[PDB]
Amino acid sequence: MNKDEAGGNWKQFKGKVKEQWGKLTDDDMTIIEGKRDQLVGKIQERYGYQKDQAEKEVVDWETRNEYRW
Repeated sequence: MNKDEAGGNWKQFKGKVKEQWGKLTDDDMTIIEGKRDQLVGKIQERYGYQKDQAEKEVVDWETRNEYRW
């Protein structure tokens, strides 16, 4: 499946991530959008976590939603 549009449904995950994490801002959000890697980076940027911890939270939140593609 091709990458879905970042319009409308994006407002959902923008909010969703900002509930689960929250440290990330709307600018951080738009860089992520649906990239697993980008969220990993953002977690390591906004909080300053390690890759281990960042992907730990990413995978968890991922499986909760899974609307990544």
